[PDB]
Amino acid sequence: GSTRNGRDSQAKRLGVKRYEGQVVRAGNILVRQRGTRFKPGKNVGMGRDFTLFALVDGVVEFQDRGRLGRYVHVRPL
Amino acid sequence: PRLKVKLVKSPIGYPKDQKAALKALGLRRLQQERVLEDTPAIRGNVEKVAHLVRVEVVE
RNA sequence: UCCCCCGUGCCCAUAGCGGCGUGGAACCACCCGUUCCCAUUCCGAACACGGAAGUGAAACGCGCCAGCGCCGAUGGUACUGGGCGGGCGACCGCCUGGGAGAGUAGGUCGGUGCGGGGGA
RNA sequence: CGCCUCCUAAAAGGUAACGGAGGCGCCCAAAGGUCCCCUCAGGCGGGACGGAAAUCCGCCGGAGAGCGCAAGGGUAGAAGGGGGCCUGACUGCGAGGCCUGCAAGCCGAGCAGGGGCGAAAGCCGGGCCUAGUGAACCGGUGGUCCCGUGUGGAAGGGCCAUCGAUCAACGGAUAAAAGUUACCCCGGGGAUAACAGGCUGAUCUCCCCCGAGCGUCCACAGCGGCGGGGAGGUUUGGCACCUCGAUGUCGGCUCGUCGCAUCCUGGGGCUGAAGAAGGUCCCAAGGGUUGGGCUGUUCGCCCAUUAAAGCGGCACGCGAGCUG
RNA sequence: GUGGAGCCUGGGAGUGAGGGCGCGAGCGAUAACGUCCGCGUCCGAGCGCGGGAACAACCGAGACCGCCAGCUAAGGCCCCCAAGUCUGGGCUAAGUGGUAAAGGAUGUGGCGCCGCGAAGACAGCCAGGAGGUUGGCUUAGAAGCAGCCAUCCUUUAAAGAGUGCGUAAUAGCUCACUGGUCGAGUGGCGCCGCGCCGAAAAUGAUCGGGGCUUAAGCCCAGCGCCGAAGCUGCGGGUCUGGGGGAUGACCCCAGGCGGUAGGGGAGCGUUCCCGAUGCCGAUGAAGGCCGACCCGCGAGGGCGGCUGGAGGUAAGGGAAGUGC
RNA sequence: GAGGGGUUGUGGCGUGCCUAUUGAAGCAUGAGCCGGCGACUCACGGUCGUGGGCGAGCUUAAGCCGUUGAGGCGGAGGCGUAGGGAAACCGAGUCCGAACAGGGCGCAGCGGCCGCAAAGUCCGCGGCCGUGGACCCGAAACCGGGC
Ligand SMILES: CC(=O)[C@H]1O[C@@H](OC2=CCC(/C=C(\C)C(=O)N[C@@H]3[C@H](O)[C@@H](O)[C@H]4OCO[C@H]4[C@@H]3O)=CC2=O)[C@@H](O)[C@@H]1O
Ligand SMILES: NC(=[NH2+])NCCC[C@H](N)C(=O)O
Ligand SMILES: [Mg+2]
Ligand SMILES: [Mg+2]
Ligand SMILES: [Mg+2]
Ligand SMILES: [Mg+2]
Ligand SMILES: [Mg+2]
Ligand SMILES: [Mg+2]
Ligand SMILES: [Mg+2]
Ligand SMILES: [Mg+2]
Ligand SMILES: [Mg+2]
Ligand SMILES: [Mg+2]
Ligand SMILES: [Mg+2]
Ligand SMILES: [Mg+2]
Ligand SMILES: [Mg+2]
Ligand SMILES: [Mg+2]
Ligand SMILES: [Mg+2]
Ligand SMILES: [Mg+2]
Ligand SMILES: [Mg+2]
Ligand SMILES: [Mg+2]
Ligand SMILES: [Mg+2]
Ligand SMILES: [Mg+2]
Ligand SMILES: [Mg+2]
Ligand SMILES: [Mg+2]
Ligand SMILES: [Mg+2]
Ligand SMILES: [Mg+2]
Ligand SMILES: [Mg+2]
Ligand SMILES: [Mg+2]
Ligand SMILES: [Mg+2]
Ligand SMILES: [Mg+2]
Ligand SMILES: [Mg+2]
Ligand SMILES: [Mg+2]
Ligand SMILES: [Mg+2]
Ligand SMILES: [Mg+2]
Ligand SMILES: [Mg+2]
Ligand SMILES: [Mg+2]
Ligand SMILES: [Mg+2]
Ligand SMILES: [Mg+2]
Ligand SMILES: [Mg+2]
Ligand SMILES: [Mg+2]
Ligand SMILES: [Mg+2]
Ligand SMILES: [Mg+2]
Ligand SMILES: [Mg+2]
Ligand SMILES: [Mg+2]
Ligand SMILES: [Mg+2]
Ligand SMILES: [Mg+2]
Ligand SMILES: [Mg+2]
Ligand SMILES: [Mg+2]
Ligand SMILES: [Mg+2]
Ligand SMILES: [Mg+2]
Ligand SMILES: [Mg+2]
Ligand SMILES: [Mg+2]
Ligand SMILES: [Mg+2]
Ligand SMILES: [Mg+2]
Ligand SMILES: [Mg+2]
Ligand SMILES: [Mg+2]
Ligand SMILES: [Mg+2]
Ligand SMILES: [Mg+2]
Ligand SMILES: [Mg+2]
Ligand SMILES: [Mg+2]
Ligand SMILES: [Mg+2]
Ligand SMILES: [Mg+2]
Ligand SMILES: [Mg+2]
Ligand SMILES: [Mg+2]
Ligand SMILES: [Mg+2]
Ligand SMILES: [Mg+2]
Ligand SMILES: [Mg+2]
Ligand SMILES: [Mg+2]
Ligand SMILES: [Mg+2]
Ligand SMILES: [Mg+2]
Ligand SMILES: [Mg+2]
Ligand SMILES: [Mg+2]
Ligand SMILES: [Mg+2]
Ligand SMILES: [Mg+2]
Ligand SMILES: [Mg+2]
Ligand SMILES: [Mg+2]
Ligand SMILES: [Mg+2]
Ligand SMILES: [Mg+2]
Ligand SMILES: [Mg+2]
Ligand SMILES: [Mg+2]
Ligand SMILES: [Mg+2]
Ligand SMILES: [Mg+2]
Ligand SMILES: [Mg+2]
Ligand SMILES: [Mg+2]
Ligand SMILES: [Mg+2]
Ligand SMILES: [Mg+2]
Ligand SMILES: [Mg+2]
Ligand SMILES: [Mg+2]
Ligand SMILES: [Mg+2]
Ligand SMILES: [Mg+2]
Ligand SMILES: [Mg+2]
Ligand SMILES: [Mg+2]
Ligand SMILES: [Mg+2]
Ligand SMILES: [Mg+2]
Ligand SMILES: [Mg+2]
Ligand SMILES: [Mg+2]
Ligand SMILES: [Mg+2]
Ligand SMILES: [Mg+2]
Ligand SMILES: [Mg+2]
Ligand SMILES: [Mg+2]
Ligand SMILES: [Mg+2]
Ligand SMILES: [Mg+2]
Ligand SMILES: [Mg+2]
Ligand SMILES: [Mg+2]
Ligand SMILES: [Mg+2]
Ligand SMILES: [Mg+2]
Ligand SMILES: [Mg+2]
Ligand SMILES: [Mg+2]
Ligand SMILES: [Mg+2]
Ligand SMILES: [Mg+2]
Ligand SMILES: [Mg+2]
Ligand SMILES: [Mg+2]
Ligand SMILES: [Mg+2]
Ligand SMILES: [Mg+2]
Ligand SMILES: [Mg+2]
Ligand SMILES: [Mg+2]
Ligand SMILES: [Mg+2]
Ligand SMILES: [Mg+2]
Ligand SMILES: [Mg+2]
Ligand SMILES: [Mg+2]
Ligand SMILES: [Mg+2]
Ligand SMILES: [Mg+2]
Ligand SMILES: [Mg+2]
Ligand SMILES: [Mg+2]
Ligand SMILES: [Mg+2]
Ligand SMILES: [Mg+2]
Ligand SMILES: [Mg+2]
Ligand SMILES: [Mg+2]
Ligand SMILES: [Mg+2]
Ligand SMILES: [Mg+2]
Ligand SMILES: [Mg+2]
Ligand SMILES: [Mg+2]
Ligand SMILES: [Mg+2]
Ligand SMILES: [Mg+2]
Ligand SMILES: [Mg+2]
Ligand SMILES: [Mg+2]
Ligand SMILES: [Mg+2]
Ligand SMILES: [Mg+2]
Ligand SMILES: [Mg+2]
Ligand SMILES: [Mg+2]
Ligand SMILES: [Mg+2]
Ligand SMILES: [Mg+2]
Ligand SMILES: [Mg+2]
Ligand SMILES: [Mg+2]
Ligand SMILES: [Mg+2]
Ligand SMILES: [Mg+2]
Ligand SMILES: [Mg+2]
Ligand SMILES: [Mg+2]
Ligand SMILES: [Mg+2]
Ligand SMILES: [Mg+2]
Ligand SMILES: [Mg+2]
Ligand SMILES: [Mg+2]
Ligand SMILES: [Mg+2]
Ligand SMILES: [Mg+2]
Ligand SMILES: [Mg+2]
Ligand SMILES: [Mg+2]
Ligand SMILES: [Mg+2]
Ligand SMILES: [Mg+2]
Ligand SMILES: [Mg+2]
Ligand SMILES: [Mg+2]
Ligand SMILES: [Mg+2]
Ligand SMILES: [Mg+2]
Ligand SMILES: [Mg+2]
Ligand SMILES: [Mg+2]
Ligand SMILES: [Mg+2]
Ligand SMILES: [Mg+2]
Ligand SMILES: [Mg+2]
Ligand SMILES: [Mg+2]
Ligand SMILES: [Mg+2]
Ligand SMILES: [Mg+2]
Ligand SMILES: [Mg+2]
Ligand SMILES: [Mg+2]
Ligand SMILES: [Mg+2]
Ligand SMILES: [Mg+2]
Ligand SMILES: [Mg+2]
Ligand SMILES: [Mg+2]
Ligand SMILES: [Mg+2]
Ligand SMILES: [Mg+2]
Ligand SMILES: [Mg+2]
Ligand SMILES: [Mg+2]
Ligand SMILES: [Mg+2]
Ligand SMILES: [Mg+2]
Ligand SMILES: [Mg+2]
Ligand SMILES: [Mg+2]
Ligand SMILES: [Mg+2]
Ligand SMILES: [Mg+2]
Ligand SMILES: [Mg+2]
Ligand SMILES: [Mg+2]
Ligand SMILES: [Mg+2]
Ligand SMILES: [Mg+2]
Ligand SMILES: [Mg+2]
Ligand SMILES: [Mg+2]
Ligand SMILES: [Mg+2]
Ligand SMILES: [Mg+2]
Ligand SMILES: [Mg+2]
Ligand SMILES: [Mg+2]
Ligand SMILES: [Mg+2]
Ligand SMILES: [Mg+2]
Ligand SMILES: [Mg+2]
Ligand SMILES: [Mg+2]
Ligand SMILES: [Mg+2]
Ligand SMILES: [Mg+2]
Ligand SMILES: [Mg+2]
Ligand SMILES: [Mg+2]
Ligand SMILES: [Mg+2]
Ligand SMILES: [Mg+2]
Ligand SMILES: [Mg+2]
Ligand SMILES: [Mg+2]
Ligand SMILES: [Mg+2]
Ligand SMILES: [Mg+2]
Ligand SMILES: [Mg+2]
Ligand SMILES: [Mg+2]
Ligand SMILES: [Mg+2]
Ligand SMILES: [Mg+2]
Ligand SMILES: [Mg+2]
Ligand SMILES: [Mg+2]
Ligand SMILES: [Mg+2]
Ligand SMILES: [Mg+2]
Ligand SMILES: [Mg+2]
Ligand SMILES: [Mg+2]
Ligand SMILES: [Mg+2]
Ligand SMILES: [Mg+2]
Ligand SMILES: [Mg+2]
Ligand SMILES: [Mg+2]
Ligand SMILES: [Mg+2]
Ligand SMILES: [Mg+2]
Ligand SMILES: [Mg+2]
Ligand SMILES: [Mg+2]
Ligand SMILES: [Mg+2]
Ligand SMILES: [Mg+2]
Ligand SMILES: [Mg+2]
Ligand SMILES: [Mg+2]
Ligand SMILES: [Mg+2]
Ligand SMILES: [Mg+2]
Ligand SMILES: [Mg+2]
Ligand SMILES: [Mg+2]
Ligand SMILES: [Mg+2]
Ligand SMILES: [Mg+2]
Ligand SMILES: [Mg+2]
Ligand SMILES: [Mg+2]
Ligand SMILES: [Mg+2]
Ligand SMILES: [Mg+2]
Ligand SMILES: [Mg+2]
Ligand SMILES: [Mg+2]
Ligand SMILES: [Mg+2]
Ligand SMILES: [Mg+2]
Ligand SMILES: [Mg+2]
Ligand SMILES: [Mg+2]
Ligand SMILES: [Mg+2]
Ligand SMILES: [Mg+2]
Ligand SMILES: [Mg+2]
Ligand SMILES: [Mg+2]
Ligand SMILES: [Mg+2]
Ligand SMILES: [Mg+2]
Ligand SMILES: [Mg+2]
Ligand SMILES: [Mg+2]
Ligand SMILES: [Mg+2]
Ligand SMILES: [Mg+2]
Ligand SMILES: [Mg+2]
Ligand SMILES: [Mg+2]
Ligand SMILES: [Mg+2]
Ligand SMILES: [Mg+2]
Ligand SMILES: [Mg+2]
Ligand SMILES: [Mg+2]
Ligand SMILES: [Mg+2]
Ligand SMILES: [Mg+2]
Ligand SMILES: [Mg+2]
Ligand SMILES: [Mg+2]
Ligand SMILES: [Mg+2]
Ligand SMILES: [Mg+2]
Ligand SMILES: [Mg+2]
Ligand SMILES: [Mg+2]
Ligand SMILES: [Mg+2]
Ligand SMILES: [Mg+2]
Ligand SMILES: [Mg+2]
Ligand SMILES: [Mg+2]
Ligand SMILES: [Mg+2]
Ligand SMILES: [Mg+2]
Ligand SMILES: [Mg+2]
Ligand SMILES: [Mg+2]
Ligand SMILES: [Mg+2]
Ligand SMILES: [Mg+2]
Ligand SMILES: [Mg+2]
Ligand SMILES: [Mg+2]
Ligand SMILES: [Mg+2]
Ligand SMILES: [Mg+2]
Ligand SMILES: [Mg+2]
Ligand SMILES: [Mg+2]
Ligand SMILES: [Mg+2]
Ligand SMILES: [Mg+2]
Ligand SMILES: [Mg+2]
Ligand SMILES: [Mg+2]
Ligand SMILES: [Mg+2]
Ligand SMILES: [Mg+2]
Ligand SMILES: [Mg+2]
Ligand SMILES: [Mg+2]
Ligand SMILES: [Mg+2]
Ligand SMILES: [Mg+2]
Ligand SMILES: [Mg+2]
Ligand SMILES: [Mg+2]
Ligand SMILES: [Mg+2]
Ligand SMILES: [Mg+2]
Ligand SMILES: [Mg+2]
Ligand SMILES: [Mg+2]
Ligand SMILES: [Mg+2]
Ligand SMILES: [Mg+2]
Ligand SMILES: [Mg+2]
């Protein structure tokens, strides 16, 4: 009587970090994600681990472009 | 146009957010009556605790 | 400001597959060549250059067709936030607000911005 | 026993169990940077040796292939395949954030230095991404030339860089460590086991439903395949709720008392009941229910009888009643 | 949205054994007063109050004090027991109500749905119910009625080579079946309400008791009342806020005032020091014993009577061997 | 002596105290009863808060003189007035750096001259922390010297 399971890894706290309409500053992280569930749009960069982050001060805007994917933009103020 | 709200059933045993609604309306004692302006935000809390409360449209 | 074409976007299949039909003046393509620039793990197929005899066969564009694909109500129901009841339980109901998915009726052989060449 | 992936996880994040499944402790000098080009698996048809599958041709085929390895996410409008030139698998920094008890971990535009690729826009501070890891202390090595015990040196340190961890019990007590105690002791706990009780009833005991089939014939005299529903709380357990500043334990003896699912005696129905004797079910707890051999035994087997030699509960009834 | 809301800095903690319940899952056995998470809640700390017979966490409700006043909540209104032997419609006959399942049943009531019937049904009585056929797989019997790979005729009013019983076979009874007889209903389904059985456990029973049957049970619809420390009336306290008024002078208005670990505030008393070369004291100190008196929320402080017989010590401050 | 004191017949209501616990009247701990003794302190340092003194300053220690319940002197020293850096060192800056870059750590009164209010510091007081047995009582044990 013994279990060969019992393992699991720490949760990674993924997901969107700033929702549409939120005021962000340049460098603010907007999305933590595995792969390109969201794609960087206007004024949004993407780091080696697919993290989306704002390139300028402004306002977050989401856009669903169908087969082109979902995008995150930052509209400057 | 206003709302006369009477607390008629105790919030003991009810979820804390329903206790908070009572506080937003200023209702702190049983059988207490309050007359509040009839706005959507006030009406939102009155409806939240409607099972605790008695409502009457006034003036 | 209308019609055709050529670039280039946007919506993201109501825009696709398939079948048929259509167009070469213009534009586009195939085409004619491989000297020259450039090119093939072999091949001028591609990429590329110089051309202008031909053909809209291929491709592209534009039509028509609902076999497929895609979209899809209304109504009803499941489920449910909040409020209540019932059952020993597995579970089952009522009130108020919300309300699918499947399926049915049906829809669809695209719509539109900007520039350019041509036509009236 | 740390780390990664999925689920559990209740559509933000997070979320436990000795819950359900798998992986890591590496690797790559290209499997890295950039520029350019290319597009799969699979199905059908065609083709010497040649096959289900080697390589070739055509048609269909949006992604089911591939992406070093688990899983997931992502992905051809490339992160997949090929080639050229390369070393950014940079130095000095770093706005702003993610995550978060701390300490860690993570993402990062932009500026300067000197570069790589590109005509350029630009990209490049390793790798599609998430595992591939180890704080201090102590010490090694290269550099720096900062300290140098009256002074000049030197010894020895500091600083920069890098090294030695299955410290894997993976936030890592020491540089260095196994057993035994029925000869045991103290402090504690009913926070936690052994007894009894309790809750539960899987297991146990008993009673039913269904009616295959048996019974020469005939489902039900007596039986009851495969399955189905309960009752009881005497078994073995589950759980850990009162009791560990103590609730004495098996068996016997003594003394009873109760339940009835009845062993006998009394009353019945059915019978595959001729009679006698039985079988099966129903009612019935008033009374009764032997002596002995074996064994600590309960139980059981045996001997001789008997109307019968019932089975259970009472802290497995009863040690301030005895035994031991 | 002005709340014992929120944010910032800092002082002091305690807690890091939880538990029941509802919902959502995992584990367990679609077990546990089981176990492990999530959302909520209550108990913990509300073992304070009403209801639930009794009972931490179910229902009602958040107890500042007082009243021989009023309204309600849950739950109740026949008596124990405060308020209806209240009103109208229905059901149950089981004391069901007042603990259970598969399953079984001419219990009862309300619905639908077939038929068959005055072209005479059902029930009863009355006949008939028949040849092929001791039939075919067939022998060891298989003759309608031990299993099959069959249901066909014939005479008829009517009749299955056959419903059930019987034989080893046969026969026999008798069904579906047709005729006469009476003279209006009869047989079969399905659904809903309420009941019946299935229902055995151990000291004496019981729905909390008594007792209840057009209920004092159950379902539907009402009116009244009773009922808590909830709410109201009256009076008071304290704190906070707002006014007075200017400031703690007191008043008026409003609101808060359950509480374990724990934080904070304000006080009482004990021993001692300054005050004190003072003052109280034999016309009686301290201590003791009474008191139904006065002040204080309280810890306490006065005052009076008795005892006692020599000490005690103010306003205001100081210090600790300070309260069992 | 229209009040009060004692007693208690009947009726209503009603689960000791403490401790420990999720939960006790609990059949869990402790207590026969009474009286007396009985447990959060002190020193030094620290950190906040607070009442005062002084303020770019504040303050003394051991001693010495006096007093005989009189205070005074004593500036050695301590904290503060500058930080940054491992350090050399520089300094309202400094460190990393090639940097004149970027970043880390630093740098700053109300009034009509006098007030006030304030760095800071001294002393009192209070909370809590460190060191001591540090709230009190309690082992089994370990060690030394003897009997
Ligand atoms: C006795 C004490 O001092 C304290 O312990 C508590 O009591 C008891 C503790 C244990 C116990 C039984 C144990 C350990 C056991 O293993 N018992 C089995 C079996 O169950 C038993 O029936 C016998 O079967 C044949 O041999 C026995 C067999 O060993 C019985 C008790 O009564 C407490 O109340 C007392 O104060
Ligand atoms: N309105 C709602 N959210 N209803 C929830 C339905 C759940 C409930 N048990 C029912 O079946 O009725
Ligand atoms: Mg294992
Ligand atoms: Mg697991
Ligand atoms: Mg692990
Ligand atoms: Mg985690
Ligand atoms: Mg986890
Ligand atoms: Mg995870
Ligand atoms: Mg998200
Ligand atoms: Mg990058
Ligand atoms: Mg990458
Ligand atoms: Mg939008
Ligand atoms: Mg945009
Ligand atoms: Mg009301
Ligand atoms: Mg309530
Ligand atoms: Mg309340
Ligand atoms: Mg309640
Ligand atoms: Mg709520
Ligand atoms: Mg909410
Ligand atoms: Mg109230
Ligand atoms: Mg075009
Ligand atoms: Mg546009
Ligand atoms: Mg087409
Ligand atoms: Mg044509
Ligand atoms: Mg065409
Ligand atoms: Mg042409
Ligand atoms: Mg032509
Ligand atoms: Mg050539
Ligand atoms: Mg030439
Ligand atoms: Mg060519
Ligand atoms: Mg070409
Ligand atoms: Mg030509
Ligand atoms: Mg053509
Ligand atoms: Mg083309
Ligand atoms: Mg059409
Ligand atoms: Mg859609
Ligand atoms: Mg649909
Ligand atoms: Mg709808
Ligand atoms: Mg609900
Ligand atoms: Mg429902
Ligand atoms: Mg609804
Ligand atoms: Mg609705
Ligand atoms: Mg849905
Ligand atoms: Mg739909
Ligand atoms: Mg179409
Ligand atoms: Mg277009
Ligand atoms: Mg254009
Ligand atoms: Mg145009
Ligand atoms: Mg034009
Ligand atoms: Mg960790
Ligand atoms: Mg999750
Ligand atoms: Mg999840
Ligand atoms: Mg989640
Ligand atoms: Mg977070
Ligand atoms: Mg384990
Ligand atoms: Mg493993
Ligand atoms: Mg290469
Ligand atoms: Mg192929
Ligand atoms: Mg082939
Ligand atoms: Mg061949
Ligand atoms: Mg082949
Ligand atoms: Mg793949
Ligand atoms: Mg692998
Ligand atoms: Mg490449
Ligand atoms: Mg390359
Ligand atoms: Mg080069
Ligand atoms: Mg930062
Ligand atoms: Mg952090
Ligand atoms: Mg990590
Ligand atoms: Mg550069
Ligand atoms: Mg450069
Ligand atoms: Mg460059
Ligand atoms: Mg160049
Ligand atoms: Mg460049
Ligand atoms: Mg960069
Ligand atoms: Mg890679
Ligand atoms: Mg790569
Ligand atoms: Mg990797
Ligand atoms: Mg690391
Ligand atoms: Mg060490
Ligand atoms: Mg060192
Ligand atoms: Mg050196
Ligand atoms: Mg030197
Ligand atoms: Mg020397
Ligand atoms: Mg020297
Ligand atoms: Mg020399
Ligand atoms: Mg020197
Ligand atoms: Mg030298
Ligand atoms: Mg040296
Ligand atoms: Mg280093
Ligand atoms: Mg080492
Ligand atoms: Mg391992
Ligand atoms: Mg460890
Ligand atoms: Mg270790
Ligand atoms: Mg590790
Ligand atoms: Mg260490
Ligand atoms: Mg070590
Ligand atoms: Mg060593
Ligand atoms: Mg060891
Ligand atoms: Mg060790
Ligand atoms: Mg040992
Ligand atoms: Mg031994
Ligand atoms: Mg031994
Ligand atoms: Mg021995
Ligand atoms: Mg011995
Ligand atoms: Mg001995
Ligand atoms: Mg021995
Ligand atoms: Mg010993
Ligand atoms: Mg002991
Ligand atoms: Mg100990
Ligand atoms: Mg002990
Ligand atoms: Mg126990
Ligand atoms: Mg434990
Ligand atoms: Mg136990
Ligand atoms: Mg035990
Ligand atoms: Mg036990
Ligand atoms: Mg046991
Ligand atoms: Mg046992
Ligand atoms: Mg016992
Ligand atoms: Mg036990
Ligand atoms: Mg017990
Ligand atoms: Mg018992
Ligand atoms: Mg039980
Ligand atoms: Mg059972
Ligand atoms: Mg049972
Ligand atoms: Mg069982
Ligand atoms: Mg039974
Ligand atoms: Mg049967
Ligand atoms: Mg047979
Ligand atoms: Mg028979
Ligand atoms: Mg049979
Ligand atoms: Mg039977
Ligand atoms: Mg059986
Ligand atoms: Mg069963
Ligand atoms: Mg069974
Ligand atoms: Mg039992
Ligand atoms: Mg038992
Ligand atoms: Mg057990
Ligand atoms: Mg047991
Ligand atoms: Mg167990
Ligand atoms: Mg236990
Ligand atoms: Mg226990
Ligand atoms: Mg537990
Ligand atoms: Mg014990
Ligand atoms: Mg004792
Ligand atoms: Mg005891
Ligand atoms: Mg004892
Ligand atoms: Mg035993
Ligand atoms: Mg007995
Ligand atoms: Mg019986
Ligand atoms: Mg008998
Ligand atoms: Mg008999
Ligand atoms: Mg006989
Ligand atoms: Mg016989
Ligand atoms: Mg016979
Ligand atoms: Mg018999
Ligand atoms: Mg019978
Ligand atoms: Mg019978
Ligand atoms: Mg008897
Ligand atoms: Mg008897
Ligand atoms: Mg007997
Ligand atoms: Mg003998
Ligand atoms: Mg003998
Ligand atoms: Mg014997
Ligand atoms: Mg024996
Ligand atoms: Mg013997
Ligand atoms: Mg035996
Ligand atoms: Mg034997
Ligand atoms: Mg005999
Ligand atoms: Mg006999
Ligand atoms: Mg015997
Ligand atoms: Mg027994
Ligand atoms: Mg037992
Ligand atoms: Mg036993
Ligand atoms: Mg016993
Ligand atoms: Mg016994
Ligand atoms: Mg005994
Ligand atoms: Mg004894
Ligand atoms: Mg004994
Ligand atoms: Mg005894
Ligand atoms: Mg005894
Ligand atoms: Mg005794
Ligand atoms: Mg005893
Ligand atoms: Mg004996
Ligand atoms: Mg012995
Ligand atoms: Mg509060
Ligand atoms: Mg608070
Ligand atoms: Mg405030
Ligand atoms: Mg605080
Ligand atoms: Mg404090
Ligand atoms: Mg404190
Ligand atoms: Mg604690
Ligand atoms: Mg603590
Ligand atoms: Mg702990
Ligand atoms: Mg814990
Ligand atoms: Mg616990
Ligand atoms: Mg818990
Ligand atoms: Mg636990
Ligand atoms: Mg629960
Ligand atoms: Mg729960
Ligand atoms: Mg419910
Ligand atoms: Mg449920
Ligand atoms: Mg649940
Ligand atoms: Mg779960
Ligand atoms: Mg069961
Ligand atoms: Mg539990
Ligand atoms: Mg449970
Ligand atoms: Mg459970
Ligand atoms: Mg809870
Ligand atoms: Mg507690
Ligand atoms: Mg409560
Ligand atoms: Mg509470
Ligand atoms: Mg309570
Ligand atoms: Mg209670
Ligand atoms: Mg009470
Ligand atoms: Mg109660
Ligand atoms: Mg009660
Ligand atoms: Mg009662
Ligand atoms: Mg209770
Ligand atoms: Mg309870
Ligand atoms: Mg209150
Ligand atoms: Mg009333
Ligand atoms: Mg009521
Ligand atoms: Mg009653
Ligand atoms: Mg009455
Ligand atoms: Mg009534
Ligand atoms: Mg009546
Ligand atoms: Mg009966
Ligand atoms: Mg009854
Ligand atoms: Mg009964
Ligand atoms: Mg039934
Ligand atoms: Mg039934
Ligand atoms: Mg019936
Ligand atoms: Mg019925
Ligand atoms: Mg036959
Ligand atoms: Mg016959
Ligand atoms: Mg029954
Ligand atoms: Mg009536
Ligand atoms: Mg009342
Ligand atoms: Mg009252
Ligand atoms: Mg009140
Ligand atoms: Mg008042
Ligand atoms: Mg207050
Ligand atoms: Mg007042
Ligand atoms: Mg008041
Ligand atoms: Mg209080
Ligand atoms: Mg205070
Ligand atoms: Mg005092
Ligand atoms: Mg005192
Ligand atoms: Mg003195
Ligand atoms: Mg004096
Ligand atoms: Mg004197
Ligand atoms: Mg005098
Ligand atoms: Mg005298
Ligand atoms: Mg006198
Ligand atoms: Mg005195
Ligand atoms: Mg005295
Ligand atoms: Mg007095
Ligand atoms: Mg005298
Ligand atoms: Mg006196
Ligand atoms: Mg004297
Ligand atoms: Mg005095
Ligand atoms: Mg004084
Ligand atoms: Mg003391
Ligand atoms: Mg009197
Ligand atoms: Mg009295
Ligand atoms: Mg009296
Ligand atoms: Mg009375
Ligand atoms: Mg009592
Ligand atoms: Mg109690
Ligand atoms: Mg007491
Ligand atoms: Mg105690
Ligand atoms: Mg204890
Ligand atoms: Mg305990
Ligand atoms: Mg306990
Ligand atoms: Mg008691
Ligand atoms: Mg007792
Ligand atoms: Mg005890
Ligand atoms: Mg006791
Ligand atoms: Mg204890
Ligand atoms: Mg004693
Ligand atoms: Mg006494
Ligand atoms: Mg005493
Ligand atoms: Mg203290
Ligand atoms: Mg002391
Ligand atoms: Mg001290
Ligand atoms: Mg101090
Ligand atoms: Mg202090
Ligand atoms: Mg101070
Ligand atoms: Mg001063
Ligand atoms: Mg001075
Ligand atoms: Mg010093
Ligand atoms: Mg320094
Ligand atoms: Mg340096
Ligand atoms: Mg700077
Ligand atoms: Mg700064
Ligand atoms: Mg001053
Ligand atoms: Mg000061
Ligand atoms: Mg502290
Ligand atoms: Mg000490
Ligand atoms: Mg000590
Ligand atoms: Mg001490
Ligand atoms: Mg201390
Ligand atoms: Mg000894
Ligand atoms: Mg030792
Ligand atoms: Mg030793
Ligand atoms: Mg010695």
